[PDB]
Amino acid sequence: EADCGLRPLFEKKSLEDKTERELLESYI
Amino acid sequence: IVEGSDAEIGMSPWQVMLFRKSPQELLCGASLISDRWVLTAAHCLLYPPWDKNFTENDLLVRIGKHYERNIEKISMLEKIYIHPRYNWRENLDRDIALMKLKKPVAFSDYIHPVCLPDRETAASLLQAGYKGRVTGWGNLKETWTANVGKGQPSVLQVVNLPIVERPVCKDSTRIRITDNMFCAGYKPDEGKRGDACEGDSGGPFVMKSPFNNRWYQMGIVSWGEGCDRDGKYGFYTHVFRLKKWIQKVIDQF
Ligand SMILES: O=C1CCSCc2ccc(cc2)CSC/C=C/CNC(=O)[C@H]2CCCN(C2)C(=O)[C@H](Cc2ccc(Cl)cc2)N1
Ligand SMILES: *[C@@H]1O[C@H](CO)[C@@H](O[C@@H]2O[C@H](CO)[C@@H](O)[C@H](O)[C@H]2NC(C)=O)[C@H](O)[C@H]1NC(C)=O
Repeated sequence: EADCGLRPLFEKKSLEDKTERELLESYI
Repeated sequence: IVEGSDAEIGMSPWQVMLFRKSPQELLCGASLISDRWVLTAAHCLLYPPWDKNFTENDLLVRIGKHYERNIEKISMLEKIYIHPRYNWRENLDRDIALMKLKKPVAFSDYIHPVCLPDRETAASLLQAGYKGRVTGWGNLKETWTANVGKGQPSVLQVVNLPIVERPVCKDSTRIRITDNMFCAGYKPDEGKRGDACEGDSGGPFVMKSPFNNRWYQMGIVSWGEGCDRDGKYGFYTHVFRLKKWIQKVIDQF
């Protein structure tokens, strides 16, 4: 699907969930 | 999810609940990978040693948000597909199942599919120390005295867990693990904790690509010797390593 994994209430609104930065910070 | 926490509304819109029809009972987690296709663990559906053997007609799934108008969506299954080489006899190798919905589901703010990974994504993430996310409605404690203690959740639970090196995985357990599964969780040294538990099986392990901000389902909650035990880790079906089988089923039906 072309729009898969983009969440209407988060990525599509430019909002971050509470704990996702913890995922990104683990890639650094 | 042991030692997790409450998900926000819409935080995991590919989440699917697998229910037994009679008597109505939450059974497992799943993930929405298209409008008509749902991903889960084979052992949710088939475990002969325990007399588990379900067919499409024994089940329904529940998708979307769980006064407020009930916006949750119930749907039936056309067909189940257990991997042909699912090793229920020994080690739960290839613990993967596909379920086609009777009629397609309409996406919304609460219902949206997750991406399956491609070679570059799986190789680029899915390394030790990188964290993925697990979500489910499964138990909060491995054991609880009934009526004295809380064990089942009221909202979807979430926990972020780091992938573990394969050698640490292998050495943590006497079960013969294969390239078709990986493990995640904090080491006793690491301070933090958390894990999948009974009832979280079949649900997704997702990671956010920093490259395109999309969520990929890297794993399926498969098995674990306990919930949140020191020195022990949850095992996940390696989705990319089984993608060829996922393609074969969808492209043919
Ligand atoms: O494997 C499970 C659920 C599958 S249970 C059926 C089964 C299949 C295969 C087998 C034994 C049992 C033997 S080969 C694969 C090894 C499985 C090891 N496991 C058990 O023996 C369980 C025994 C029951 C209590 N118990 C532990 C559970 O409730 C949890 C729940 C859980 C699920 C996922 C994660 Cl990530 C973490 C925890 N672990
Ligand atoms: C679990 O599922 C069913 C039990 O309902 C078993 O399927 C039966 O036997 C063959 C197996 O190839 C099926 O094609 C038939 O449709 C079933 N029979 C009936 C009466 O409906 C199935 O094989 C069991 N799986 C295992 C691993 O034992």
